[PDB]
Amino acid sequence: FQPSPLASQFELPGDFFNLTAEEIKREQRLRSEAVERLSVLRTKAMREKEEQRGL
Amino acid sequence: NGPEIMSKLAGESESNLRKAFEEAEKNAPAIIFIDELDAIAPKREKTHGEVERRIVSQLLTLMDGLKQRAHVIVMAATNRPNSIDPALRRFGRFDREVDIGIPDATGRLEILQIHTKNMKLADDVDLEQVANETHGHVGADLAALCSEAALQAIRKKMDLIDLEDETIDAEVMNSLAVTMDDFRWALSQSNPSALRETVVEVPQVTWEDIGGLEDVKRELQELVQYPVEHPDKFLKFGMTPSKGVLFYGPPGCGKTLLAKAIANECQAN
Ligand SMILES: Nc1ncnc2c1ncn2[C@@H]1O[C@H](COP(=O)(O)OP(=O)(O)O)[C@@H](O)[C@H]1O
Repeated sequence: FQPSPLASQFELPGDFFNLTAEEIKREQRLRSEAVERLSVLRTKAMREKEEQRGL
Repeated sequence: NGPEIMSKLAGESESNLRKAFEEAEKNAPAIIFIDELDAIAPKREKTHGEVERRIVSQLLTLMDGLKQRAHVIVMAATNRPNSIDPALRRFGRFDREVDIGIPDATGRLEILQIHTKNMKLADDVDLEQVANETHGHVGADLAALCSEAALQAIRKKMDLIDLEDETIDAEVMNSLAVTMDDFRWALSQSNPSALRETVVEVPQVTWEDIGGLEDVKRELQELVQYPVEHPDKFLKFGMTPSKGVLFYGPPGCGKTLLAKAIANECQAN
């Protein structure tokens, strides 16, 4: 294949960097869930059931 | 408020306290409210400072001056009725007090209803369920729940319609309703500010909630209601009503329901 220098020339919309209510609430929910997951008292079997989902 | 007066230099704290009383007389009828009373007038035997002992003396004399300052009532708030210098509670001065405590389940629902007067609620919103779940919450926390649930509904819908400005069309505002998911979200974010303190309330337990013990339920009514429902018979026969009863036996048999059930029927705390 031959790359074309023109593929790297693109200008973003001005509103690109303005995050929505769903994007901001999603991140804050994940922050609360991440702290909760670190606090959870669970056995190795429950830990593996989640980790194994990516294999 | 205590801490603001105490933040002043010696002489400034006393002058500022006196001014408030002089202004109240000029503007009578007037009410002077002193917040954090234990901070402005802590127990003298519990401190070392001369200024703190002096400001207590200044408040004590200003309270006594209320016999001359017509139509002026002084109110104060503290966290604990026994955390203030006892002199303030002597005859005259602060001769009345009222225990506000913590709202009960009914009051918590009332607070949620008050802080939703203007809010459009969806059919799935159930504030009674919230009031029962919000154990340990006070009005400051329930107000936060209402405002936070409103914001979540506003950000989901209105923030995708309106500009970042101070003026919104009335129709857009009226089209925004708050769902139960927004109240549940706020509930998970809020944390009760008064969870450890004991809450006193009229219980909702009734006699129909207790299985068995039919004779005990009646006996409590005789012990608690009869002395005031039929006082002429107790006087006629020279009977001295009992002041209380002790229960004993295995745990988990309904002892808590027995005391609550009679309190419920009697509408007592
Ligand atoms: N006689 C009963 N009838 C109905 N429910 C009961 C009875 N006894 C106990 N319970 C249930 O058991 C729970 C615990 O009762 P309680 O009197 O608080 O036990 P404890 O001895 O631990 O105080 C109550 O919430 C009540 O619902």
